[PDB]
Amino acid sequence: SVYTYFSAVAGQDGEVDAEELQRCLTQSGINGTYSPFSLETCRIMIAMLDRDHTGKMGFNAFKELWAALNAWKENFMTVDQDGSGTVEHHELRQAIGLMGYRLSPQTLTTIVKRYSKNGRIFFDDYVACCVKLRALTDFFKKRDHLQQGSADFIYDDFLQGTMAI
Amino acid sequence: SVYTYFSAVAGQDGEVDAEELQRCLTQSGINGTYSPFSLETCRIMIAMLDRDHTGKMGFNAFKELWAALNAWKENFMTVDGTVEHHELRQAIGLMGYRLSPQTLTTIVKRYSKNGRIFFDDYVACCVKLRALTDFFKKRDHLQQGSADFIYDDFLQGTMAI
Repeated sequence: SVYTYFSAVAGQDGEVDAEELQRCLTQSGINGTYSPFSLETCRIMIAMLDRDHTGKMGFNAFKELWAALNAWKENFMTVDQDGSGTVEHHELRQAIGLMGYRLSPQTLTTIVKRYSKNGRIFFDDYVACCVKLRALTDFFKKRDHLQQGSADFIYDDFLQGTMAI
Repeated sequence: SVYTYFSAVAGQDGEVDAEELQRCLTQSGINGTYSPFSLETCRIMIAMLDRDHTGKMGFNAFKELWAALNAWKENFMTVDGTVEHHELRQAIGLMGYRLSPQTLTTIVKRYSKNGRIFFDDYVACCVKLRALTDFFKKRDHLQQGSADFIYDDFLQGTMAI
């Protein structure tokens, strides 16, 4: 019943903005026993799939988001050794590697320190991390024309993309 | 009594993490009638002044933040709980940012709700614009308005902010 939750909050244009996406996801109960999603997290979700640069999301893109969310949640449940509903530093760093990222120790530490609350990473931040990593990497890859692991950005292009995400 | 609010929530290390900063600012009343700052906004505030990379902020940095916050708040209260699309663009330009029409629209579209911008979002925008520009400026050695980023460095800076 993915469509039921989506259509219940979509605007007359048949799309959801971040606030409506938050409402849709919350009503769907996809987070299960974990924390519900925050508006910021949903804003990053919109950015991740915002190919039209509109701040909105149609159902086809939502379907893609839904499947990705299903996947990241499973990964969370997998690395969440204990039940708790929150993961420890080591488990987050592990999850990131599990998703295919090869980040330096310093970078992983930066990510951990931004989200850590009493040494734990809550579900909303875990997902925000997954979505933001993907969106920033997609954005970066498009400017890495020679496929070298480097990119040269013009200020206005850099600011547009990073402010959006 | 800025220090009073700060020290009331600061940790054993004399610094505040994002959650403590959120509490500090709320208890300080800087928010007034407007809606309190979100955890995300406070996280960007820390990132903006996180020179030693710890995800925490000491009082000296907080003093700088407090001054900036008060200034952006005045603009919000005197450049008009929300503002409109036309006014946000205005504020961005006034802060010295000369961006393209598309870039300004993209920024406005991320926060816009029913055509309005809430106080928390207005400030988040101000803080993020400053953090990102500082980060970018540091890689623009020739000051050409362009900057190289090695993937890992790019991710570290943008995930922190």
